[PDB]
Amino acid sequence: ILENLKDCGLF
Amino acid sequence: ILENLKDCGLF
Amino acid sequence: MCGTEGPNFYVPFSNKTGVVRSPFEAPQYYLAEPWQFSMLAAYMFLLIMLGFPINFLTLYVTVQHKKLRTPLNYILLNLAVADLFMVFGGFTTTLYTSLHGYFVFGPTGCNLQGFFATLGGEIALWSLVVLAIERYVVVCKPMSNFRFGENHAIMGVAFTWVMALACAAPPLVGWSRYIPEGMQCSCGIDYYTPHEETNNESFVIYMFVVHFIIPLIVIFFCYGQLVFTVKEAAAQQQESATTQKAEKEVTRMVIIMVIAFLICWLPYAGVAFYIFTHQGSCFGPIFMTIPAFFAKTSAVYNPVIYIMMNKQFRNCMVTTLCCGKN
Amino acid sequence: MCGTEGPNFYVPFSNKTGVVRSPFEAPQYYLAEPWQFSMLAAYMFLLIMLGFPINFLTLYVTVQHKKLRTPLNYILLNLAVADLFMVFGGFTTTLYTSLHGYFVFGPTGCNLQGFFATLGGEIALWSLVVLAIERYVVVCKPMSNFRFGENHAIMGVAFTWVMALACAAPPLVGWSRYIPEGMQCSCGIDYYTPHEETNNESFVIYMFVVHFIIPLIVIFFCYGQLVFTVKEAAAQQQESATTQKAEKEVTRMVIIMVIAFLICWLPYAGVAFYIFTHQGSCFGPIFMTIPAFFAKTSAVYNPVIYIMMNKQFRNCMVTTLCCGKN
Ligand SMILES: *[C@@H]1O[C@H](CO)[C@@H](O[C@@H]2O[C@H](CO)[C@@H](O[C@@H]3O[C@H](CO[C@H]4O[C@H](CO)[C@@H](O)[C@H](O)[C@@H]4O)[C@@H](O)[C@H](O[C@H]4O[C@H](CO)[C@@H](O)[C@H](O)[C@@H]4O)[C@@H]3O)[C@H](O)[C@H]2NC(C)=O)[C@H](O)[C@H]1NC(C)=O
Ligand SMILES: *[C@@H]1O[C@H](CO)[C@@H](O[C@@H]2O[C@H](CO)[C@@H](O[C@@H]3O[C@H](CO[C@H]4O[C@H](CO)[C@@H](O)[C@H](O)[C@@H]4O)[C@@H](O)[C@H](O[C@H]4O[C@H](CO)[C@@H](O)[C@H](O)[C@@H]4O)[C@@H]3O)[C@H](O)[C@H]2NC(C)=O)[C@H](O)[C@H]1NC(C)=O
Ligand SMILES: CCCCCCCCCCCCCCCC(=O)OC[C@H](COP(=O)(O)OCCN)OC(=O)CCCCCCCCCCCCCCC
Ligand SMILES: CCCCCCCCCCCCCCCC(=O)OC[C@H](COP(=O)(O)OCCN)OC(=O)CCCCCCCCCCCCCCC
Ligand SMILES: CC1=C(/C=C/C(C)=C/C=C/C(C)=C/C=O)C(C)(C)CCC1
Ligand SMILES: CC1=C(/C=C/C(C)=C/C=C/C(C)=C/C=O)C(C)(C)CCC1
Ligand SMILES: CCCCCCCCO[C@@H]1O[C@H](CO)[C@@H](O)[C@H](O)[C@H]1O
Ligand SMILES: CCCCCCCCO[C@@H]1O[C@H](CO)[C@@H](O)[C@H](O)[C@H]1O
Ligand SMILES: *C(=O)CCCCCCCCCCCCCCC
Ligand SMILES: *C(=O)CCCCCCCCCCCCCCC
Ligand SMILES: *C(=O)CCCCCCCCCCCCCCC
Ligand SMILES: *C(=O)CCCCCCCCCCCCCCC
Repeated sequence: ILENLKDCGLF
Repeated sequence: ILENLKDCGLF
Repeated sequence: MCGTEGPNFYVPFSNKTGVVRSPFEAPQYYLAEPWQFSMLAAYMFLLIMLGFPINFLTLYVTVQHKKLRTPLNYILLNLAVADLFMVFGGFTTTLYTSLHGYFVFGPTGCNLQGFFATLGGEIALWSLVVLAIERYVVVCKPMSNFRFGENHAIMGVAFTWVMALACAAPPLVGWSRYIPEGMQCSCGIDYYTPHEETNNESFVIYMFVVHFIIPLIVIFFCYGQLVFTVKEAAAQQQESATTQKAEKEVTRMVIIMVIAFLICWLPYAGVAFYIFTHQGSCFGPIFMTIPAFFAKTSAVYNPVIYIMMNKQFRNCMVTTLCCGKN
Repeated sequence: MCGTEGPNFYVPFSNKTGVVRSPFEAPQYYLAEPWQFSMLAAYMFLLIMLGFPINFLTLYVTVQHKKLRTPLNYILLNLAVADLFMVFGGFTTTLYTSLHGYFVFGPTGCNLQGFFATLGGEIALWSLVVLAIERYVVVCKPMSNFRFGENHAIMGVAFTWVMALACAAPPLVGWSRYIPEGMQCSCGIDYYTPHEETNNESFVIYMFVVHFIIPLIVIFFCYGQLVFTVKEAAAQQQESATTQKAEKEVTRMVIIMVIAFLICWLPYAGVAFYIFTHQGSCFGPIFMTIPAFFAKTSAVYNPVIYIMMNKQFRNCMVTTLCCGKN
């Protein structure tokens, strides 16, 4: 998930 | 100097 | 019977003393002391000083940083453009008129401000919705073999503009109306007057159902699914300290994002509803002033949450502000 | 002949029309439109909204973080206490009186505001001086075998209070005086009226020489010595990338710190001097309003520079603001 999270500016 | 600088909040 | 009526307006004060005047024509210094009008202006000033740098900078920084110009960020830029409509469409007009003590621009000015101001805060609202949808699609991977690209980003943005017109446009053409609200210095939608010639009642519902409940449900659903997908991915790999932080930061943020959405629209909903259901009661201008205080300050706290707290954006800002360095 | 005089005041407007009134007694709506008084209040509001969180938080955060409570930080706390005197002594009083259009608290209120307001901005000024001295002592190691400890920190702070009283106190007791300035809503020191019964002329000099030139020279000297000591230590060890950054950040900061000191006191000096040397000329309230705009906004931009840009402080703040985490 971490890569989709980063893209979202969420993490 | 770096340690005196840090203490001063300068670097 | 509590107000004074007129062709395109409703002053929340009794003319039994014969002092009430058109908000388009003369100061309303009987609704509120002149110092309270000054304080209104003080506040608008605050929101312009804070809201314009923060929102504009966002746009500017995106121009200086190639890594910011990705599809997942179009809606965030949309959000900043919307806030700017709020700042110039809404706040500056109200700064000016408050300093007269009445709405000096007449009914046209009223429609105009009303439209842009309303238009700005709806694009924002729907931006926030669209965002949760995108974030849920990309992360929760609800559709299989689907990858979010630039053409979905664009529709997302445009869907946001269409939904706004779907409530900014009606009052200009017969379904509800714009009129000075509260202290008569800013023009909003009429939702507190039962004005059958325009059907205020039905609009108030439609706005409540479509532009309040729907958004609320969608946001809660998407971010529910997401705090779920992430709490699960983290249970299924506790050997990663990083994956553990990620799930805790994402939860903290979703809470913040939801609570701030309520703080912004809940008052407006709470009042709209309670007015609708206590139709035989008198509501003061300052009573109408409250939900507008909360909803308008979102032109500052929204960029703080969705931009200043977005790691990518924050760094580029600090760079740009510190003269190219650091 | 440009003003109207009275026992404890000087209105910068001509009574030839017979409209001029005591700033202690009636609105001055002939010096400036009422909307300009509202705008004055808008601004005070801004400085209270921005200046009080930022300055108070500084104090608060120091209470939550053990690592902040070191001697080299006493003067920075002093700076934040001083700004708070500016905010409550100065800004809130002026918010209130501006909303009347005159100085409603009378001559006592005038002395009071004047004293605290003046007292606050001098402790700040001297804090900034003391700081450069400490920073020069500790880093440039000018005295051999000397180590800066808690008892030097305290003297440093107290020297700051003494220097302030050395100019806040005189006008209360005969050497110069406090009177409403500009639009008559805030009481400053009289430096623009030649009022022989109190010796305004000599005070203006003494303030210029002692409370302006001295501070300027000291600051320039200490930070000169320091950007020197650090540029040299870095030349003599270019094999350290870290020592290279340190010297570049310290230079950038010193420039920022010096330029901001000028932006704050230079106007006041520039005007004081030019008034002194063009004694046969008429100066408008808004002409007197300018140097006070610059000097007062330092209750916001000073904490930003000396606190929000201090690595130690910044982190503790982010921690405290984000609910204990991050
Ligand atoms: C809230 O309450 C007030 C009071 O009821 C309303 O204000 C009144 O509005 C009417 C018109 O709609 C004004 O009437 C006009 O008066 C003018 C001169 O009258 C003088 O004497 C009056 C006493 O009656 C004084 O108080 C006033 O200051 C004046 O000096 C004339 O210009 C007009 O005469 C014309 O119209 C009348 C018909 O009404 C005809 O008979 C004449 O032939 C001529 O055509 C007119 O009479 C009235 O002066 C206002 N009174 C006050 C106190 O201001 C507000 O309209 C109402 N507010 C809202 C929101 O609607
Ligand atoms: C800037 O300029 C104005 C005008 O020169 C000054 O205001 C005047 O101040 C004087 C007193 O210092 C006022 O004098 C008093 O008038 C009162 C009643 O007079 C009426 O008629 C006048 C015309 O002269 C009207 O304009 C006015 O509205 C009044 O209705 C009385 O209360 C006083 O009488 C007493 O004093 C006089 C001595 O002056 C004696 O002769 C009487 O026996 C009695 O003791 C007095 O005369 C005057 O009214 C003011 N004029 C205006 C226009 O307001 C301001 O003082 C000056 N501003 C500053 C900063 O100093
Ligand atoms: C006496 C002063 C002399 C010097 C003036 C210098 C002015 C310089 C600047 C240009 C002024 C143009 C004024 C034109 C209108 C006028 O003045 O119109 C006279 C009428 C008043 O009439 P009223 O009171 O009967 O009715 C009105 C109801 N009581 O204005 C007004 O209500 C309108 C006032 C509009 C103010 C807009 C302010 C925008 C501020 C932006 C931010 C400024 C920030 C400063 C921050 C520190
Ligand atoms: C009509 C309104 C009815 C409802 C009022 C509700 C008020 C609720 C709050 C308490 C009000 C007490 C007023 C007492 C004084 C008075 O009112 O004194 C009447 C006199 C006016 O007289 P004047 O015009 O002749 O002279 C004066 C010259 N023209 O005030 C004043 O000039 C003083 C006004 C002082 C205002 C202080 C404001 C402090 C604001 C803090 C921040 C608020 C922020 C909001 C941010 C969104
Ligand atoms: C969101 C919403 C409502 C109305 C909100 C309004 C009317 C906001 C208007 C803002 C404007 C027009 C600002 C202009 O400056 C209702 C119908 C009360 C029901 C609850 C949901
Ligand atoms: C620093 C300085 C001067 C005066 C500054 C003053 C008078 C500041 C007053 C501020 C106050 C009193 C604020 C109150 O709210 C002089 C003498 C002009 C000479 C130049 C140096
Ligand atoms: C769309 C609405 C989403 C609401 C999400 C609420 C998430 C609450 O998540 C919280 O996470 C904590 C660990 O970080 C747990 O200790 C708490 O018990 C739990 O309530
Ligand atoms: C007390 C006043 C101190 C003034 C210090 C001015 C320092 C200017 O330092 C600058 O450092 C740069 C590298 O960082 C050089 O490239 C510039 O040429 C030089 O002017
Ligand atoms: C790099 O050097 C960045 C330089 C510029 C920093 C500017 C900061 C402005 C801050 C205003 C803060 C207001 C806080 C209000 C809290 C209520
Ligand atoms: C390039 O490196 C410049 C860096 C420093 C910028 C510092 C800016 C501080 C601004 C503080 C707020 C000033 C305005 C306050 C208005 C009320
Ligand atoms: C951790 O989550 C920190 C949370 C709180 C951040 C609060 C930020 C307030 C910012 C006000 C900024 C004003 C900028 C004005 C520029 C002119
Ligand atoms: C604990 O983690 C809480 C964290 C988030 C705090 C977010 C605060 C945003 C504040 C924005 C500015 C709001 C006030 C604007 C006044 C004009």
